[PDB]
Amino acid sequence: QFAKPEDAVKYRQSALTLMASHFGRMTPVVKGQAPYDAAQIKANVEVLKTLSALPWAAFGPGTEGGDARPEIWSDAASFKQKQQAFQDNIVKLSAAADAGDLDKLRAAFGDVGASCKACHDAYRKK
Amino acid sequence: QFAKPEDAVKYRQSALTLMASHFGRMTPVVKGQAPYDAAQIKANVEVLKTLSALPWAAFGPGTEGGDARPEIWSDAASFKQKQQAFQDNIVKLSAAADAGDLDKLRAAFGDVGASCKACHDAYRKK
Ligand code: HEC
Ligand code: HEC
Repeated sequence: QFAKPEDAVKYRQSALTLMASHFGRMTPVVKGQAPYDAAQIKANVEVLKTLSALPWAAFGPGTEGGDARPEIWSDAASFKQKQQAFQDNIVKLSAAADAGDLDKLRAAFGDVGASCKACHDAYRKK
Repeated sequence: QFAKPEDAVKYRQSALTLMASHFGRMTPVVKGQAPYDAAQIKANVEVLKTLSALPWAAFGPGTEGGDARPEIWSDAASFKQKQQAFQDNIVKLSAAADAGDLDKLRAAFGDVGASCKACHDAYRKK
């Protein structure tokens, strides 16, 4: 859906920006600094779930740019694995949120955060 | 969820960017320049539906910035109506897409596009 590689870069950066917001805005809740409303968190994680599927289709072949490292494309199998795993960690978070289980929420949130960092260490320019 | 008004501006612009992509990428399909796969379009409109609810919460009080006109905040009732209407036009599009009805899809797509322009004429800086 992108006329030029620039448009794919713009898309993925926007998607990752929204993900970051929908993930990070839960940080105070996980830490107990803000109250836990199970229904609020369930709805937010549903949005996160939808958003977390979007960036990967905008790293199509030839869409080098931004702060993407070229290894995303020279090591495609490995990159796919990392996004697939990340999305599996999101499923765990959805399950926690759907169950209304604050302990499972905290644990799953940490695993998601680690998955974010893991990809960035391999595939995002500093 | 925004530490500073700048962060709300960044959020809404990102959300509107993704909306624009998920809406505009259907243009060739509506025109018959690209094939109509009912299931593909149903899934895309589902993403559009989720995205189309997101920008409005990032125009909270005091989040002046970007290309938002100040009338968004001096005329809050009217702005709410325009986003509510826009989202109702999205419901019509979802219904078309869920029914797999290309004629209803074309018509609803045009109405959505008109709703985009209507808000921009009133509330977005040139
Ligand atoms: C690889 C499988 C990734 C996972 C998982 C996550 N991110 Fe990431 N992120 C990745 C890349 C390759 C890039 C660079 C994209 C580019 O073309 O520039 C990014 C970037 C971000 C950004 C910056 C976006 C921008 O405004 O330019 C943010 C805010 C970001 N990523 C956040 C983020 C979070 C919170 C994640 C887990 C919830 C996460 N990303 C996962 C690659 C990958
Ligand atoms: C008011 C109810 C709006 C509706 C409906 C739509 N948009 Fe809009 N849009 C609106 C504002 C006030 C702004 C400026 C936001 C700011 O703070 O800068 C915008 C902006 C856009 C943008 C640019 C985003 C960016 O990268 O800076 C795009 C691409 C955009 N809008 C597209 C768009 C489409 C396709 C719409 C219907 C599907 C649509 N918008 C509706 C206000 C409103």
